[PDB]
Amino acid sequence: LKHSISDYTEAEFLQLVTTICNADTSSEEELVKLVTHFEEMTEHPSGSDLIYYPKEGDDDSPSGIVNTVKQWRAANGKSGFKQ
Amino acid sequence: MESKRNKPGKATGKGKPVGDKWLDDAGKDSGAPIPDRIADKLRDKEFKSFDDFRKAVWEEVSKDPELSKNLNPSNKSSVSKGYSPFTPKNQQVGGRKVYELHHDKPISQGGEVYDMDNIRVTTPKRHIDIH
Repeated sequence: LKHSISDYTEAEFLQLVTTICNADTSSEEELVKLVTHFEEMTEHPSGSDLIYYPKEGDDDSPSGIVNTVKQWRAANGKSGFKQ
Repeated sequence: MESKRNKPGKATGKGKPVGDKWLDDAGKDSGAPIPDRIADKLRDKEFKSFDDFRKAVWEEVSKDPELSKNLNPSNKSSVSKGYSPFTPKNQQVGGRKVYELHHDKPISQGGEVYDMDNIRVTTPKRHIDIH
């Protein structure tokens, strides 16, 4: 369920990203945990920068971030979302 | 009589003028100073612990247009809750991923806990490279 990104449906992953973006947590520790989990799941080189330091012209809204992750994994031979 | 950073005290100090690269300075030298703008807002207020002071600094940054205009929407959501903002990936180290507040003259060596002129903002990497 939270072991790998293939365990997440795209809608579920967007829920995770939306929670992070809105800092919808009860403590900083909880937010750091979610960000660390996001990094581990995506395996993307930019790590948390995908969320906090977007590249010029990137959609950094939760949906934009999911799309960037989706496209990157597909283009880099990695498994995608469940279903 | 334990941990000095957990005893209440009033914030003091002037801070320094800062600009658009305030947080970038946190990854260099001895880190960035507490902005004079923030110092004016916290001065004379009493805090129960250093962690409560830390929370107040980030909450004030979230309400300061100059100091926050440099944080994206997601980082803005974090500081608005009193959390420290995340640093760029290249400045993180292990589980340390957010900007840190540290005492220039250590508290264990007589540095004042709530003296804003004795506090610096650093990235995890800079704090490590310094020591």
